[PDB]
Amino acid sequence: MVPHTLSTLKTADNRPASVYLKKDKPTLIKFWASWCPLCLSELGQTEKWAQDAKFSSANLITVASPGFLHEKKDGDFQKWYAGLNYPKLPVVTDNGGTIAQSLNISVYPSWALIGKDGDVQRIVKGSINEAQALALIRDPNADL
Repeated sequence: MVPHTLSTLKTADNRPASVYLKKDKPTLIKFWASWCPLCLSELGQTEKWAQDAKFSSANLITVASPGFLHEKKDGDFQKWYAGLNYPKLPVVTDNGGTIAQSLNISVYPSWALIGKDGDVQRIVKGSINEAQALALIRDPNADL
């Protein structure tokens, strides 16, 4: 109903990741890493999806884990990600992978849909495509 913790999270733009979410629409959390080809090369893709008019029905944002798994350390990842030409890319920082570990995300990329109520909806261990996302949201039982 009101995940205070989810809002406590911060983005790479030193802003509240909560503002990127909506308690009236389902959000989509995608975990990635600078050491991921299928992710780094998919940066732009996600940057557009979160802006896709069709995605307006379901919020879409990513999440990074600085100092976890094999990601850069805090401070650096930000200065490095700020040069990817993606100033409009929603990325929630996780000092130590708090969210990832909480959702059991060891494989990247990854996804996680959260109903408007703020409850879990689905969790995928990979990187879906355009149309894939459309159908994934259009139906509650569309892929897991």
